[PDB]
Amino acid sequence: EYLSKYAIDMTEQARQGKLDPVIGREEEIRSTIRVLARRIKSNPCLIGEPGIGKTAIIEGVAQ
Amino acid sequence: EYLSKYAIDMTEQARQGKLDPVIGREEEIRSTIRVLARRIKSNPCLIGEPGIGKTAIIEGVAQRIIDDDVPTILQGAKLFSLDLAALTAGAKYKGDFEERFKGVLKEIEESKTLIVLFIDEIHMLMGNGKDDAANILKPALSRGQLKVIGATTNNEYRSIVEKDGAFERRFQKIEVAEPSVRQTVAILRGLQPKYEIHHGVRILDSALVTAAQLAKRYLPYRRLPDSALDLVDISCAGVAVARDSKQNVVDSDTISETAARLTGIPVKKLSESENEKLIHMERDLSSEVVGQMDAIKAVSNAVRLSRSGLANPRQPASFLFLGLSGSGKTELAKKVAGFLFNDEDMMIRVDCSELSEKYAVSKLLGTTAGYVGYDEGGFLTNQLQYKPYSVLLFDEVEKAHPDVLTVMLQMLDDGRITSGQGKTIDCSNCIVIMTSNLGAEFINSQQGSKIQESTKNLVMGAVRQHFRPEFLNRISSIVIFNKLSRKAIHKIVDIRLKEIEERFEQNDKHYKLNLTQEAKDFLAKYGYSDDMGARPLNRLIQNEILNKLALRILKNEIKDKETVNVVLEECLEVLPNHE
Amino acid sequence: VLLFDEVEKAHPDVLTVMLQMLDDGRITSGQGKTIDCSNCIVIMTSNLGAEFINSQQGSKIQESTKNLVMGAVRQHFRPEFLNRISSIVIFNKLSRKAIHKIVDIRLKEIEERFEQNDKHYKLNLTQEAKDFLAKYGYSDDMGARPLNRLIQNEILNKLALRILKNEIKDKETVNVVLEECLEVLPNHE
Ligand SMILES: Nc1ncnc2c1ncn2[C@@H]1O[C@H](COP(=O)(O)OP(=O)(O)OP(O)(O)=S)[C@@H](O)[C@H]1O
Ligand SMILES: Nc1ncnc2c1ncn2[C@@H]1O[C@H](COP(=O)(O)OP(=O)(O)OP(O)(O)=S)[C@@H](O)[C@H]1O
Ligand SMILES: Nc1ncnc2c1ncn2[C@@H]1O[C@H](COP(=O)(O)OP(=O)(O)OP(O)(O)=S)[C@@H](O)[C@H]1O
Repeated sequence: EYLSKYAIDMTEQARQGKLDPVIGREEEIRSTIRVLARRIKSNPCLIGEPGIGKTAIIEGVAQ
Repeated sequence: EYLSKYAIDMTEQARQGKLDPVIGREEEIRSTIRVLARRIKSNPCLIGEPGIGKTAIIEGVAQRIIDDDVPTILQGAKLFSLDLAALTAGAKYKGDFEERFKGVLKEIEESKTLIVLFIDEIHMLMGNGKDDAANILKPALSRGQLKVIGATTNNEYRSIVEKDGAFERRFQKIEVAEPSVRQTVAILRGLQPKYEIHHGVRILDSALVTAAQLAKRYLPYRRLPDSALDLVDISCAGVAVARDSKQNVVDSDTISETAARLTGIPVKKLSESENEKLIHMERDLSSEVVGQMDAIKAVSNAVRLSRSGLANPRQPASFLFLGLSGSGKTELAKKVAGFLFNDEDMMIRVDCSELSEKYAVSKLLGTTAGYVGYDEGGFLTNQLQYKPYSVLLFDEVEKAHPDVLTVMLQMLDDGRITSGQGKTIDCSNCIVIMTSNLGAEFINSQQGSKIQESTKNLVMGAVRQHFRPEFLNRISSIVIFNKLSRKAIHKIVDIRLKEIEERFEQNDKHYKLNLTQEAKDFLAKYGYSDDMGARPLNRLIQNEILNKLALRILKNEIKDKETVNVVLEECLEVLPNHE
Repeated sequence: VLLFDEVEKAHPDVLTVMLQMLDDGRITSGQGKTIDCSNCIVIMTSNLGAEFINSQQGSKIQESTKNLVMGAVRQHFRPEFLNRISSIVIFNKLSRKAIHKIVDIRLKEIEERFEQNDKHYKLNLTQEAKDFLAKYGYSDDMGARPLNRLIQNEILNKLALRILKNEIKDKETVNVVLEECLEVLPNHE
């Protein structure tokens, strides 16, 4: 329910190989992950140019 | 009971240790209490910038209650946080949601201790422009009953309540002050054990100090309580991440490093192992820009001060590069961006020559509210806001209207360039390079290679007669470029030829060149013209070498590995021949 | 407290806002609601006196200079504005006397702002470097600001380099080596 209706399980899509592999971006991945590892306000946000790989970063997180 | 569905018992959470202990803010908590202790309209609201800590005050209220620091009047009390859900759980069946809300109020006044209700995000109380707002807290506030406490920002408050009117009467505004760095550090120390527990790490006292001061210097858009905590917690997380990745302590350098990861400011990477590249920045820049050593040194020094932390926190580097066209004023600046970012395109180029009086400021800052287009920021907010460590380049500043230069005065001192909408950019972390040709009339005195005295002074004269003193006074350094002497030309030729090879995307465009003395000499003599600086070399190469190459390529007289031959002029070798 | 950096660049519409601010400061916002800021402090600045004070004829503003400056002020702003200002003050120029005191202050300021002062200034200025900075940095017609440039150029750049080279571990040696002396800070370790 709810989440299963209004959201995509990105993790499973990654498991299924439906998402592109992500190449490099280790520093950005580490930063994102590090923020998620925070206790309070663990909410990173990817800010940048229109199309530089922000989806790719999140897919990288799933992978 | 509606409170069991729609509200959180803040005092329970305080009792359970789920809320952070409050540090400082003694007057604000006392003020809050004095208002709650009122008999009539006892309804304070904490107002202040987001990131200030006003929620922490509310947590403080809960803590004061748990430990009875609360005056007799309010000791027999409970604190609940009302969710929006009381109303936002669905309005299906008009009026039901208002009834749930009233239901909550009945429970609050009815006997069971002085239940005080906390309203988070009080802007929601505005309802649909009054109308649907009904009696949100009407009779409550009008009788000093059903006491509430709330919190919101100035930005919100400015509309919501000021637009409502009724809520201003009913609520008592209290400002919550942003803490000083001193106070900020105290907060961090108070929360230190929470973070040590949160991540299984120790925090160095110096680290706590560092985050607070560091945050003030590099996180200008976020208030100190938050910013300092963001740095401490992210640093602690970094250590925890490292632990799982495969030292359990945060130090000042952990913080500085991470801050750089979040702010983009390389200074705080503390890249001591790379000091050799920085130390030899002069050398590296000289591999592209020939001569002009004083300019190169001026830059290297500015960068070094920044990287050492010594550069004044409020003083963007600021330069005027003066000289004849072709002197490398622009090229140096680009090369610097090259060096600093390994990317010349990092630079925020501003065509400052395209700045007549009436428009210039809107191209840089953008317009205020009302006027067509609100992408405020034009070039500078829109770029400086994201790249605080960037290099600004204002090509031909002498042509910029004095009015915009007036604006540049803010930028050039304290970095307080503000957007059209009133937001402060805070670009003191940047480097600002401006260029002009004002000294051309004196560089054309031909008084030496290294510009000689008198000539330099006459140039300074031209500058002083062009820009207002207040502008010039904000320039860190005024640099006059050197005349490109024959020896400079020889060195330049070596460099330009290399670039030609770097522009060769494919291996059918490739020189062996040959004539490394003959062509070098030819080109050096022909490009040795004060009147164009290094620039005619670009024309020499194109006209004597590349135009011909283009034809040889079209005629398939070249496959790869090209040779230049001497003509009594230059020409190219035919390798294959129409193959 | 408000600061208007070059209030003189204001167009009459702003100056009108300021007329209200300075006398019955019930400033009406665009929203339509007033502010009422009579309890604030309003500090405004202008460069109009530059044409006379740059004569350098006396560091304390002289009466002739004063009147010429105020002339420009009265030409520029309507008197209606000027008549609502509690005081108009023309700042005195930085006599060499002042410069010596300022150099000390600036050097201490540098220490104060130096974050975590592992490296810290010993400021072994001695009278000789005090005079060096105070004397050679006294570009009278630009006020005290050039002192900063001088310090950055002569002291901080060298210091930063020695820091990058790790030739300094802490503290900060100072001396004068011999305007051609360029002060020049010594090595450390
Ligand atoms: N490092 C990377 N590894 C793999 N694919 C990448 C990488 N960076 C970018 N991409 C490509 O970027 C494409 C999707 O781009 P996005 O990340 O959505 O662009 P964007 O940054 O989301 O821009 P928006 O916000 O969606 S316009 C994918 O098709 C990826 O192949
Ligand atoms: N003085 C303080 N004492 C204890 N904790 C504090 C203090 N100041 C900040 N904090 C911590 O950092 C946060 C301060 O931010 P909050 O007050 O929650 O956010 P805020 O000020 O409400 O901004 P909004 O409007 O709710 S985003 C708190 O959540 C505490 O964890
Ligand atoms: N000192 C130098 N060393 C190497 N190349 C140089 C040098 N000076 C100029 N150039 C060449 O000059 C070209 C770029 O022109 P610039 O010299 O920047 O003109 P500029 O005067 O710097 O910018 P302006 O003021 O609009 S001409 C590049 O192709 C550089 O290679």
